Amino acid sequence: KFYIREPPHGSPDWLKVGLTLGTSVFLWIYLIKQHKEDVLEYKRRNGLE
Amino acid sequence: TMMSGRPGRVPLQFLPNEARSLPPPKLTDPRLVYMGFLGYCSGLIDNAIRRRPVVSAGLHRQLLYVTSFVFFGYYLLKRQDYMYALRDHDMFAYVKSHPEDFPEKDKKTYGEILEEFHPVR
Amino acid sequence: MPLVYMNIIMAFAIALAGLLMYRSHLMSSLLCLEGMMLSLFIMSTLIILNTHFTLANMMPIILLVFAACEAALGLSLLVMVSNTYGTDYVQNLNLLQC
Amino acid sequence: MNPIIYTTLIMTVMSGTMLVMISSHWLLIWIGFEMNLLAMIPVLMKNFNPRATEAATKYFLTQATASMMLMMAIIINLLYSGQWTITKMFNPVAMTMMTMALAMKLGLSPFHFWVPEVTQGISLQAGLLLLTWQKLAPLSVLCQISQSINPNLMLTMAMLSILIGGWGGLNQTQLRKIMAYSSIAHMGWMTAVLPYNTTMTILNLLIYITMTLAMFMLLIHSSATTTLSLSHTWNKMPVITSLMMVTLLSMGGLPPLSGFMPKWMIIQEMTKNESIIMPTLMAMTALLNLYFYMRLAYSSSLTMFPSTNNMKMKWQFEHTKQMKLLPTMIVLSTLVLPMTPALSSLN
Amino acid sequence: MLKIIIPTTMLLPMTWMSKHNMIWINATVHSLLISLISLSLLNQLGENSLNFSLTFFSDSLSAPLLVLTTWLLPLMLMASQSHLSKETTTRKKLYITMLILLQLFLIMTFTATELILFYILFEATLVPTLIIITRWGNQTERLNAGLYFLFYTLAGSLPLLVALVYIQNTTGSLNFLIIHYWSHPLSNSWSNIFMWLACIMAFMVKMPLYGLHLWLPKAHVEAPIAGSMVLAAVLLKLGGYGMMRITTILNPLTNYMAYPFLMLSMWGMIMTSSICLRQTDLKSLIAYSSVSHMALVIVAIMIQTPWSFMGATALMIAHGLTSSMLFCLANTNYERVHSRTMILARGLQTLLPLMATWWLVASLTNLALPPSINLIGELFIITASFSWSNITIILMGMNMMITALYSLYMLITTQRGKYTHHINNIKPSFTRENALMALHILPLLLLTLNPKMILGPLY
Amino acid sequence: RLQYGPLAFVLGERTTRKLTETSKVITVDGNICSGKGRLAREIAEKLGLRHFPEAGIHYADSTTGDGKPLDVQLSGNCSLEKFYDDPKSNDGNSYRLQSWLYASRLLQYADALEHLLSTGQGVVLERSIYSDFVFLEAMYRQGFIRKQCVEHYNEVKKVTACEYLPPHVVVYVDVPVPEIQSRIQKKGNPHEMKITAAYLQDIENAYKKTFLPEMSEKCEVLQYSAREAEDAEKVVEDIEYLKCDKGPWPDQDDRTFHRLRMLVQNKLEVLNYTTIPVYLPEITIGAHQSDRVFQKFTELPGRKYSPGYNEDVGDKWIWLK
Ligand SMILES: CCCCCCCCCCCCCCCCCC(=O)OC[C@H](COP(=O)([O-])OCC(O)COP(=O)([O-])OC[C@@H](COC(=O)CCCCCCCCCCCCCCCCC)OC(=O)CCCCCCCCCCCCCCCCC)OC(=O)CCCCCCCCCCCCCCCCC
Ligand SMILES: CCCCCCCCCCCCCCCCC[C@@H](O)O[C@H](CO[C@H](O)CCCCCCCCCCCCCCC)COP(=O)(O)OCC[N+](C)(C)C
Ligand SMILES: CCCCCCCCCCCCCCCCCC(=O)OC[C@H](COP(=O)(O)OCCN)OC(=O)CCCCCCCCCCCCCCCCC
Ligand SMILES: Nc1ncnc2c1ncn2[C@@H]1O[C@H](COP(=O)(O)OP(=O)(O)O)[C@@H](O)[C@H]1O
Repeated sequence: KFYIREPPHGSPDWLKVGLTLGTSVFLWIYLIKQHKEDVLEYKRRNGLE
Repeated sequence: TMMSGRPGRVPLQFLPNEARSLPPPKLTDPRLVYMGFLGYCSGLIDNAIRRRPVVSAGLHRQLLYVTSFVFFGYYLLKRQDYMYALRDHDMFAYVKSHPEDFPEKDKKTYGEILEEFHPVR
Repeated sequence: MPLVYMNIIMAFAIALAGLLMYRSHLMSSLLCLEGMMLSLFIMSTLIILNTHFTLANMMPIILLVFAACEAALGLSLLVMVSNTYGTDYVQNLNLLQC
Repeated sequence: MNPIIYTTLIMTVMSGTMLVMISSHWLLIWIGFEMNLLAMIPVLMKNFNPRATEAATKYFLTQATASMMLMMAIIINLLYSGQWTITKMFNPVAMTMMTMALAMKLGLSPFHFWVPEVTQGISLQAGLLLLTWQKLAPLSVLCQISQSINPNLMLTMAMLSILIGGWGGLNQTQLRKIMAYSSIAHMGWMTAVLPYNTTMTILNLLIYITMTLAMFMLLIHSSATTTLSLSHTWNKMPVITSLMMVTLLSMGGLPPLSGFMPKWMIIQEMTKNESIIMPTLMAMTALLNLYFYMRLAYSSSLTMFPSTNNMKMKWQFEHTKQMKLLPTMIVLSTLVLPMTPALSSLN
Repeated sequence: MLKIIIPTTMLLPMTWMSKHNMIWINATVHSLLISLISLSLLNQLGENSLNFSLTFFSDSLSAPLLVLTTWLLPLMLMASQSHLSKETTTRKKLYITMLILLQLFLIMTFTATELILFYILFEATLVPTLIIITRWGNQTERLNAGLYFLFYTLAGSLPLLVALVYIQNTTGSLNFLIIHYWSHPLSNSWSNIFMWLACIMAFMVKMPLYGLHLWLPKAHVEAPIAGSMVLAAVLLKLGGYGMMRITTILNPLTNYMAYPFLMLSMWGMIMTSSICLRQTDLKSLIAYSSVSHMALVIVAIMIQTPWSFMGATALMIAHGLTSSMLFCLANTNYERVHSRTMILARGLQTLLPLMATWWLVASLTNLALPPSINLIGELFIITASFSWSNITIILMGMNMMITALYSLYMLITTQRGKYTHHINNIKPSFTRENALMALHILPLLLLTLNPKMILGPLY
Repeated sequence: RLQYGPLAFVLGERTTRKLTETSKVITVDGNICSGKGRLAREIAEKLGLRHFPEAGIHYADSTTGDGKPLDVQLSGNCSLEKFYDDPKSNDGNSYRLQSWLYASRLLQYADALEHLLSTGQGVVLERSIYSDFVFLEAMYRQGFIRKQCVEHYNEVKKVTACEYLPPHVVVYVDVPVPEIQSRIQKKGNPHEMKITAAYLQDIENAYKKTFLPEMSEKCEVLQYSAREAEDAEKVVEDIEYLKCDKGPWPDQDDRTFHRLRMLVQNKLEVLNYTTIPVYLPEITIGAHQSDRVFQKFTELPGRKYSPGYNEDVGDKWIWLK
């Protein structure tokens, strides 16, 4: 212990850390799925594949 | 307002169904990479303002910055591409339907075109 | 247009000129502001009654409602200014400069 | 003021603006204006002092006069057409009344004095909300009625706004008055491009809102309301001064910063319609805005002014409240020039 | 061009991530490597330019300027590490960052293929320069100098922006290749006169033109050594490059509109040489010499003949190198005695021999001494002006005489004579300073050996 | 919630509900070298209140970082011993010390109010910002400071102390000046032995003629001599049997208490007007000295980053914090 008073950010807010990581992962997987669906729909509509 | 009030336009629709026929932006698009760069810069500025180690602290927060910027950038690029495609479609259709306004012109070669010569001396 | 509309529009213009030309009191300006909405009410109801726009007859009432909302706002600001300075003179509202 | 009352008044201001921006009826648009003003007065008077009371009184007088003129224009338009829908106005006199009323609401010259006076009177949060939101609504109305705007009147008021903003900002020393004159100049630019491309008007509005939010939040963070108060910030948090310097450079229109994009697009659009004298004069007059931005930047960041002795205690302590979206606003107001073709998405 | 653009954008994170004592070493080493890589652009074609992509292209006019910029960066690093010893680590890194940003903007400026992208970049170069001047300058007048520099350049350049967007609306494209192939004559009308004026006046302020030049002494005197080096070596060449580029579309109106500018340039060349004769400040003397040489380049571009363009390019490169060397020498003297007055320190030849040699060589190149590229460019410009008219030779001869006079006067005042008695803090020259002077001077003589590399596309 | 603010207020945390009617602010005052410290200790321990020793230099050091004090060059740049030795210095040390002490007392008062409002426990301060001006008047009437210094002090005191609630109880210990000098001599500290008699008389005049008449109108004022102050039982008994309803504390509500707690929990807004650009030669510090001292302060061990993010003091999980 160094600080006379406990710092507000003494230990990581694990709830916030988990929410942040989960939100990032969810957004990334959603973006990947959305891109795949967009490519498939574009190819189907243009009659390419 | 040029393209506002265009026939068949659904209000408050970020992307209509007719935009699904266009090629979606590649995930490695330079514009998407620039959106990610903007997100990373925002994270660094956040660390600097809150007086944390700029490059070390808040890795989860920086990752969320980058991911959010890339997400919104992807959707923004889709809308931008759709609007430009719509403009090109309308311009081509109008030129096709107004031939008296956009007439083909006979092409004269430079052997037949007379241009004045101004010497440099 | 009949002369009646001319008189109503002239009255509105007179009330507008009264508001833009302060003399000493803020209360007189508020009275001029209330007169403008009276003229607007009269003009709107004259127009609506003449064309038998039946559903528009509720418009002058909403006009009156927001008129007296503005009057309430002005009276509140006037009492605060009077509490601060002792009088409702517009000359005392000079702390802020352009 | 109770937090619940404050948040419901803010919600009422936003509801009035949204009613203005979604209504298809002139009476409902006027109702939205009235609701916005009524809920906006206490927000100005939140921190009670004679200056705030005077600023709120002047704001109320100006906005009430503008609303009276606007309702007169609506009634006159109804008289000659019998139409309530917000479209091209069918009477030139009604259109001129509407244009002058909306210019008075926006603070366009020669209806500008109330803007610096009120901004100096009210606090930093109140000034931020005032500038941003109260520019947001009347501009939407003008964009809706754009096709009947008198180009001569609109461009005259816009050029007057640019000139007056430049000169006032040149003279001022108070940060809130400087921000007010900056707002006047930017409104001038927007309304100048208004009769040609409402898309360019909206783009300028968005970039101006981003830059103003970043600047006002930096001022709130550093708790500086004068030039000399801002001159001590290098000794407590030198990063804030650097960010303020780059934001000020952006607001002056220097490339490749974000503030160059609206000026560039507006000049291009105006030149497409065979306007050259107006874009050249508008571009040259912005040098006054850049001069007083640069004069403000010299005191804050590029030079070190003398400090005091209690700044040591201020060093020992740390900033508690966290500004929301300040890094995002600072990035968006300086590094979005490569993303220019998104204005088609904005279209 | 990305093989040169990306290494600079990697100089940025490397500088910010390196240790507190390795910043100068890393920046210098990798700047030299980038310069070596950029040397490969000198292999140009005889027919057309090097079209890398839709965005960047290189020509015989762009290539030497890029090489000069990339070679100039490490020299600025050496001078900066001389005068910024007591700065904090963050401020040292910010200084290096401003230099790196300036180099990146200059590279993209010279390689831009559109006039509008060229405008955006060449206006973006102002921000790092203004920050450097008004932040790391020594004296009080740095603020006024920054204001003068900024507002002169912007008042010049805004009508250029209006004219460029107008030209794009009129013709359909601002691409340099398209506007060269689809060029059409400019009729003699007031509208065309004012378009010509807008473009030319922007670049003339950037040159600078005589009567539009006060910002140059103000900024060059009051900027730090790196700022003075970049301002004279490269930033004055943006105006010449722009004029050599835009005048494609301004004919035949240039034949009639060039008279006021030619008269201003010639008479102001004479006037600034005469001013150099009676200067009490060394930095001001060097700045006015820069004004004279750039006036000569303006004359070359305005007369606009194939022999004048080669002279213009050669003189631009030679002046960049020579002015950078002169500023470095004056800065070393200033670091000795903490004053800019010319007559304060004397006898520096008997106190510092090798620096006296460097002063002699730099002053010999400052005047047109054959077969230096300075003389090559000046002689080509003089010959083209003689073919233009036969009194230009009178004006050029007067200018050459006065140039020799003031160069040798500066050398004699600073170096020869008896040393000042009370100045006893003149320590022996550093290996860093000597290496800086050598790196300034040796490439100039190598260019003299191979002169076809800096004569432009018209060669 | 999890941190006091508007969200906690709308959730329902109310200061009046938190208070227990025994939450009082008590300030002990007296001349130099009196028994006010021991009397305050006794009152705080008997009533169960929290004791706040007199805020000297380095109080801000004690409340921030580690409790250990910092170097005088980095905390205060002023010396009480040097003030005693050479009161009329040519470097403005007297007024630098006075302004720093006023800022420290303001910070301590903010801390005491924050503790009382967040806990409901009363506080006993050994001196307050309302008693600090007596030393300023003693300095001014003895010629140690200047009229410009007095005016700057008055401006800062106005714009700062106008925003805080006055103490409930003001306990003044009246000791004659010759007794003060005798006690000072007995203590044997040379620096305070250098104190002149005219200086001690001016403090007593300021207390008697200004401070006590000014605070008598607000709330209760109790005065004791040395003998009465020695018996703290009667003092605590007198405090426990005080009837008063004319103070601003009864007039306070939950909204005003919320505003006050928001003000006092933010220490930078507390000190906001202590550094105003009034360029007195005494307090103004040049650009170069300011930069050098700020660099040194950042080079201090646990001061470069925020408290939770200093790696050299043993903070882990920084990359996830
Ligand atoms: C990196 C290149 C960037 C290029 C431009 C791009 C846009 C900007 C970058 C984004 C924002 C960066 C963060 C900003 C705040 C930084 C604060 C700071 O101290 O930073 C030090 C920090 C490390 O220090 P620390 O130990 O954490 O904390 C030290 C304290 O902060 C020490 O605190 P202190 O109390 O000592 O601070 C005092 C200092 C504080 O001064 C500052 O904080 C200055 C920096 C912030 C100013 C505003 C930045 C720009 C914001 C956007 C505006 C537009 C930008 C473009 C403008 C173009 C025209 C100029 O104040 C002064 O020195 C005042 C005198 C100077 C004032 C006048 C000059 C102002 C210049 C403003 C413009 C600068 C633009 C370039 C960016 C420079 C910074 C990176 O270093 C960095 O943040 C370096 C940048 C990040 C590097 C990431 C590397 C990742 C790994 C390698 C990746 C490789 C490439 C990827 C592909 C994979 C390949 C394998
Ligand atoms: C089966 C049901 C499925 C439903 C799926 C949802 C359908 C869409 C729902 C949309 C959300 C619900 C409504 C909430 C508000 C909608 C706002 C948005 O979606 O609307 C669009 C609006 O989109 C935005 O305008 C585009 C936002 C662009 C943001 C960036 C601006 C570009 C700046 C340039 C530089 C960029 C720098 C980088 C930026 C990060 C189009 O609306 P529109 O009716 O037509 O507008 C009328 C007004 N006009 C005509 C004057 C325009
Ligand atoms: C549409 C949504 C817009 C934004 C709404 C939210 C705004 C308020 C929240 C951000 C406040 C400022 C950022 C700094 C926060 C510091 C405190 C902290 O530790 O925050 C942690 C937080 C992650 O926590 P978490 O609750 O998980 O967030 C995701 C939601 N579950 O980490 C963060 O919050 C940091 C990352 C935030 C997201 C990126 C920044 C916003 C911009 C998103 C992309 C859009 C860009 C253009 C914006 C304008 C046009 C729309
Ligand atoms: N405003 C002030 N100006 C100068 N000195 C002060 C000030 N406030 C307190 N002091 C000094 O701080 C010390 C406070 O302790 P004191 O009042 O003597 O009680 P104790 O007898 O318990 O030490 C005194 O020596 C006094 O000189």
